[PDB]
Amino acid sequence: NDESILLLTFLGFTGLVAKYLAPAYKDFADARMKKVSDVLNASRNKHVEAVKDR
Amino acid sequence: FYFMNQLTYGFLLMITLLILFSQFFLPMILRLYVSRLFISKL
Amino acid sequence: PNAKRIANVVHFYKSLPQGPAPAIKANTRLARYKAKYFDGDNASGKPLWHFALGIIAFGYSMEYYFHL
Amino acid sequence: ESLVSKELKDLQSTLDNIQSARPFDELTVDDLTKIKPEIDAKVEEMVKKGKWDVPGYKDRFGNLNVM
Amino acid sequence: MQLVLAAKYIGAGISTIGLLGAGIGIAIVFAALINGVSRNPSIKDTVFPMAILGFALSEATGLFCLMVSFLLLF
Amino acid sequence: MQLVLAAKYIGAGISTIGLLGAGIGIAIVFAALINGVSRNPSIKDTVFPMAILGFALSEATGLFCLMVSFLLLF
Amino acid sequence: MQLVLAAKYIGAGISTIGLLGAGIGIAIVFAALINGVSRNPSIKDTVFPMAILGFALSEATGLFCLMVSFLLLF
Amino acid sequence: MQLVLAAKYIGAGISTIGLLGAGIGIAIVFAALINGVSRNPSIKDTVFPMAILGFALSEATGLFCLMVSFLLLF
Amino acid sequence: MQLVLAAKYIGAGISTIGLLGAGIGIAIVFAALINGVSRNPSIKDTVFPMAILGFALSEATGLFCLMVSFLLLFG
Amino acid sequence: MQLVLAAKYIGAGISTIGLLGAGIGIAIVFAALINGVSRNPSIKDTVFPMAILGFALSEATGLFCLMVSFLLLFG
Amino acid sequence: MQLVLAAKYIGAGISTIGLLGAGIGIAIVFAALINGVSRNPSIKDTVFPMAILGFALSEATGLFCLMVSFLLLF
Amino acid sequence: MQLVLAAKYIGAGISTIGLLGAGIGIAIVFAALINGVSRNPSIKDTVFPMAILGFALSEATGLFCLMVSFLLLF
Amino acid sequence: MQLVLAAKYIGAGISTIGLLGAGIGIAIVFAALINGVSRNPSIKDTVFPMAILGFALSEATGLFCLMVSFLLLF
Amino acid sequence: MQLVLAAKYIGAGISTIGLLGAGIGIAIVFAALINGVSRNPSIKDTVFPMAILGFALSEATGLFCLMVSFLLLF
Amino acid sequence: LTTFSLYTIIVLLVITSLYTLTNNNNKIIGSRWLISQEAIYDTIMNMTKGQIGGKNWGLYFPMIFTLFMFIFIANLISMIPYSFALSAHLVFIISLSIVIWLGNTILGLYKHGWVFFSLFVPAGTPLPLVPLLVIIETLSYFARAISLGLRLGSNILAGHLLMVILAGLTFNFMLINLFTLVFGFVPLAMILAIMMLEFAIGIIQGYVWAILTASYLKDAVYL
Amino acid sequence: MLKRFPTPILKVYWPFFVAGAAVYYGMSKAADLSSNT
Repeated sequence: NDESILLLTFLGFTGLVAKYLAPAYKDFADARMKKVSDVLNASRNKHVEAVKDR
Repeated sequence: FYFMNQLTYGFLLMITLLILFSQFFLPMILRLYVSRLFISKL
Repeated sequence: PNAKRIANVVHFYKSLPQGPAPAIKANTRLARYKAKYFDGDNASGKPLWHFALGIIAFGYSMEYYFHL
Repeated sequence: ESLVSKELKDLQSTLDNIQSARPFDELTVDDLTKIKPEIDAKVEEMVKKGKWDVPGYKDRFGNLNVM
Repeated sequence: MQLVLAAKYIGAGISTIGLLGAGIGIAIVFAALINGVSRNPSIKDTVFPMAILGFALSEATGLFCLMVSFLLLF
Repeated sequence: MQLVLAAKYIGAGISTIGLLGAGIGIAIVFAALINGVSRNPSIKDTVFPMAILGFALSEATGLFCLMVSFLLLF
Repeated sequence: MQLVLAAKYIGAGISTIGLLGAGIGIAIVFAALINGVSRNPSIKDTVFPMAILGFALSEATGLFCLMVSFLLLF
Repeated sequence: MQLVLAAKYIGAGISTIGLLGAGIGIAIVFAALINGVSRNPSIKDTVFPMAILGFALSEATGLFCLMVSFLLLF
Repeated sequence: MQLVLAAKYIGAGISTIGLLGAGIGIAIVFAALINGVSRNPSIKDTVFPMAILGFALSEATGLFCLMVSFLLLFG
Repeated sequence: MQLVLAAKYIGAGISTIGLLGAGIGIAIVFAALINGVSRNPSIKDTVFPMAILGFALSEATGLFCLMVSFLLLFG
Repeated sequence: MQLVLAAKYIGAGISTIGLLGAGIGIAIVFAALINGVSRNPSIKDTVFPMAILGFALSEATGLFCLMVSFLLLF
Repeated sequence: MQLVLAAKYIGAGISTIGLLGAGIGIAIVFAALINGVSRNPSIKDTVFPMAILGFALSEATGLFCLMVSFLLLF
Repeated sequence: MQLVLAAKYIGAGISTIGLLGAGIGIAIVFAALINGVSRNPSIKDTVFPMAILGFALSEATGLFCLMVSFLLLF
Repeated sequence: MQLVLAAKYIGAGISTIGLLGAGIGIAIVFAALINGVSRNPSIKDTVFPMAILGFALSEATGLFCLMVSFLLLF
Repeated sequence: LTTFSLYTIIVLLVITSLYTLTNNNNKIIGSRWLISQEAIYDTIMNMTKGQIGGKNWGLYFPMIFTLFMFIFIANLISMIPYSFALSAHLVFIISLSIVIWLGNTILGLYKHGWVFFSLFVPAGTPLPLVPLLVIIETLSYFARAISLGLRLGSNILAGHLLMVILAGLTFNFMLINLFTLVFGFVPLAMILAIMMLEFAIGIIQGYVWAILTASYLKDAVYL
Repeated sequence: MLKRFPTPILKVYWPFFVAGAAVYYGMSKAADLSSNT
């Protein structure tokens, strides 16, 4: 093919997000889904303290 | 030329995709927000 | 006062107790998209990568059918 | 004098429903609609008015934006 | 036939010099950026979107040039 | 006879050099924005409708070098 | 004969390098407005009419682009 | 007979690039005014005559770039 | 012999094209005056002649080429 | 047809005026670097690489002009 | 002579564009003067003779310029 | 028949205009240095070799615009 | 034999813009002169050894402003 | 072997317009030199060597500019 | 048959089946392949809040969202290489943009009507100011239409036009010799350095369309 | 599957519903016989 370079010009652009930008989003979002999954839980334990007064 | 041919379903694609957002796919996460409110204030 | 202390007494009690019935035993080519790569374990650049590996095949074929 | 005395277990049955009956983060959302239908009722009233900005979200959660 | 085509080439050369302003247009939106970052290092979270839509308006408007010259190349 | 059809677009090809009026015309306004918010942050939402009112009167005023090409191209 | 309108097409298309300063004239007047109101926010009520005053005395002649270009093409 | 007004239509546009100096010369006169009066809003009362005798001589060249461009009218 | 007169037609076009130097130069001196008297009014009658001295001396690139450029009409 | 190969020969030098934006565009971004770090030396590595990302777009305009001349060069 | 020595009139028209840098040097040494006497008024009449040589020295290119414009006239 | 090898001498001498791009360019970085260490003479041992990086990177577009002038030799 | 060698006094008009931005060149050190000495009046006797003697170091370039003009003129 | 003698004359003269970069670049190297010694008089010999580096950086571009006229003139 | 609408039905296929893979059967936790969709959701919630702000605010919010995600996934065709693009087919974009130009003015008809002449100057004016600047600002109104869609259509087709001209250069630089691979590696990742910025342009060209459309229905809706 | 909601579409995008028919018909005066050069 005369245009053989065409699929080749992201040999490393596909590798850029695989090596340099894989934790730049996957290890960005995991703490955020960690953040919601306990600030509901810790406030739920505040319900276990609010039910103890009455 | 043939400017007409893609435009027939060009912006016709818009008025069916808005309704998938404005009625179906956009507000499905707003329930996902307010469920995080009725677990916030309990 | 009493009102927040009684707005919880239904929805804290009447829900599911165990997080049971995992519903991963529902495989009829409707949920079999996500039990392979969309489980919460790996998180690499995989489901985007197999999107492009088909459309470059869908791209190269349509001139192989047209002219080549 | 003992009017609330027969309310001696309705909060105690919840306490046993919290020490080993808390699946708060592996359960879904539409079960809560079967639990509380009013969480969809204010959804309907905040859609027709055009109130997508839910108040009481930013004080507890982030914006999750690129700002 | 090539006496009229001989000016299509000289147009497409002289046309694509109006985007020398596309370089320097995409420059002072960064030279005036880090004067902000040096004078207030806690504003970089919100001043970055003001210039990332800053130059995209600029360097595309300089990119109007080769949209004309490619018509006069092809 | 048709040898002046070349003069139709070489007169149009040089008309893209008038785009630096929008090449720099919206660079420095945004370069006057992104430092002008860093000097005091809480006037972000007052000068930003001032800027779009200054943006569109500058690049669209530098846009109609495109029209003298297109009615010359067609 | 034929060479009349050829001589008009490279003169009318070369008039649109003339609006180049007219584009970046709009830039610097809107530059120092959002740099002038930036430290004094209590001045937009008074000097923003002075900023737009810099068009009706200024671009009333500064935008003679097609007025010199297509004018004798009637 | 094809050189009745042969080189007249071309020169009237290439002469009309002097509106660059008439463009941004019509600009800094107000652009230096506005951040100047943003330093001191009390001096606005005395530059109301200085924008008179600052701008009118600034576009003295503005009449001098079109009367040269009016070689063709009369 | 109207070929050279056609050249003096277009050569009149690049004759007094050089008013950019007297176009932004005639304003940048006033860009310094009006930012000068802004910061202090106690020079209001000192440099106002001296920027007038900047005014006419900036037009030495203005009306210099013009004396044969406006006079190539009759001769 | 040696006029078109003259026409694909005259136009490279008329398409390289547009480089001069990139000749100075990489410097005025560098101009804000050195007086950038002069106000604080503790900013030295949080403004260095982003203005190189601020630099890199300015080169592509100058790398938009060389490909025009080279497509004008090769046939 | 009609094609040989008559050609030199357009060589003069490109000789008289060299004064665009002349008009700035008889402006910006004036422009640093008025701000130079701003923050120090009592340096006035020592700098005012050291700056008028800047009017003479910068315009020396503006006056050596158009000698080649009048080399072909007289 | 002489014309293709005739454009070898107009097609390169017009190509060396943009060598001023490094000319005014490469000194601006030096024009940043000598008033940059005015306000702070201490930190120069690390910020000077980073300016040579700017010296060398804009010198690369100080030889590109003479690269095609030496393509004349082939 | 008459229409070719006549161009040596035609391209000798284009070299009047060689570096004859004295306003961009020669004058801006005299601006920086009376900028600096209006900050320290007691320093002007050490800056003339580096400004006006530095001026010829700038006009070492300006030696050949028009040496290429007259050499192919007479 | 006719008109190629004209193109080595006209194209030689345009090459010196590129010496503007050597002219202006040899100006800001001193126009930023002396405002630096104005604020800090005592600390001088840390930049006077690197200024002639900046001058040699600027004049290398102009000396890689003008000699292409006399590249293959004979 | 239709030989140019081959992948237009893919464009809504990625978002009629976005719920298939993002929403993990309606969990409130919102895992990693979903939390971007709410990350991209609030990035339009913020910007149209800060420059509309009034009471009648979120009513046009779905339209200004569905313009974003429609051209945000224009980047798919700029990286799939063996394809003649749909954003390169600029006749549809510049005619999608003609309806959003006049559609606000016809939204200004029954809402505002006779007061809509107040585009002259939003500040004070004497007599000679207004009647000769009104043509200067409506020059930003009857050319407001073409200025939007062309900007998208001109920046993105160079994603396959400023790059396919290099493919004629580097494939011609390889079929010369085996010892022609000199001067370092220019027919290599230097081209990759060119491509990813236009790839990143494809993100910010969508985001600039959200901002640009947001500013126009601020004054066409509010007084 | 999904939930439907009565979201206000016609009474607020009726200019853009009308304007879709405005440019479509404009091509019936442009792509009838004026496209055969």
